[PDB]
Amino acid sequence: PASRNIVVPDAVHAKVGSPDTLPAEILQKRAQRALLMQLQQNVIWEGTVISDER
Amino acid sequence: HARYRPLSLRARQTLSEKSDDLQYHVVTQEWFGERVDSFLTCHYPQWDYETIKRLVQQGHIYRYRKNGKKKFTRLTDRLEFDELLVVPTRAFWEKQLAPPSGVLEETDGPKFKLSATAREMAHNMVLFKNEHVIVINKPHGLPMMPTDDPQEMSIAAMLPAWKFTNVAKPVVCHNLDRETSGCVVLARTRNAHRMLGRMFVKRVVPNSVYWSFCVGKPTVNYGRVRMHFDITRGNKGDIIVARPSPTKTSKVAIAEFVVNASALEFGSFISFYPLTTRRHQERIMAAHALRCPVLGDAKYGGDAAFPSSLSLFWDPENKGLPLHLHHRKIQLPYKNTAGEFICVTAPLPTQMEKTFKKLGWPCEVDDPLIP
Repeated sequence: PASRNIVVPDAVHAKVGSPDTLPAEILQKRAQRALLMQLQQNVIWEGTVISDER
Repeated sequence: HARYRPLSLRARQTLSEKSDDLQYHVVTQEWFGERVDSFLTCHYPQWDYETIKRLVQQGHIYRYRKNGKKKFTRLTDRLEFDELLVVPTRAFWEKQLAPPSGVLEETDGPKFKLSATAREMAHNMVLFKNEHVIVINKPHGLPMMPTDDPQEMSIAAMLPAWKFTNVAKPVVCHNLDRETSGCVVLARTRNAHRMLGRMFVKRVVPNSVYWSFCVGKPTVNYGRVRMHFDITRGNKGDIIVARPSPTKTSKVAIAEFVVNASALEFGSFISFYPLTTRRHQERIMAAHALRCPVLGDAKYGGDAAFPSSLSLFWDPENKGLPLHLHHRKIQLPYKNTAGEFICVTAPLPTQMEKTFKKLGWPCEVDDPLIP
């Protein structure tokens, strides 16, 4: 039993760029960057071009 | 400016005596009885009385009575006949290592335009205001000082927005993290800022509270947390080593935590009363000392601050969850008509309000631990 070897296929392993693989700090930082940019668009800030819609 | 080294008292005295950039005003018959402050005001119109008092009281300006020693005088002391008054010069302040008082220098900077929408946002943000201080509800995502990216919004940038009927804009007395919301204090005047700066240094009596929603429940309801931080520079970020025992280069971080109400071993509502100021003391103490990370803290409780327990309320996969930490009930020295000190509170942010409502706990409640 123990002597028997097991080969894990690469399919089960999560993708390198997946949010699960990425640490939570990076995801939170990107979300907060998006929120700050949204706030800057909502309230007219200097150097902010309104290139979006809605 | 640069080229100013830290000087001991003996070093400062030695530099002052060695420097040749001194002006000696003789006290003649006409200026015999005139007071020191009036004499300096008449002889230095460009300087301000603040600079005059700072120099006189810190010893940069003195008088020589032919006595073989330099007398250090008060602003209210009268002059004498045939005595010199020694005052430094721009050369004395610039071309040597002795730094000047932070007023006499003529440094200046440009301004920056603000939009009407930004001004209205600032006005709505303001919570409390008097002739001396303002307390504003700094939001969650907004930063305090300029970020590593120059093109970003900041409380420092918006400061001119709440320059109500004053020539000079207020000055932030203390700073908050980019993820934490709640009360932040601005001094209207420079004297008010100097007087109020003594509040935010390390203290033994708490004067403000932090309401936090922490994943998990600490083993004890109320207690004290003490951790020594050894913040050091790293590749891009900064490393924060926390230890229980002191160290030569370490700085202490002390808080009093009270578990106001804990749902179960899964989540808890805590109030932190800090006795010291450090980079991320509340978050670090909640994550490590209490082993209960804040519900939105991914910098320390990564993948643990976002629990599957509250999947019904918050999506565990939404890493953008705002930090469930909120500065509240800042106590100010100024009193009110009733004789009690002013405790400015800030309404809970949207996420914390939602969590409290879903758990059934009330949101608007007075914290008696901060009178």
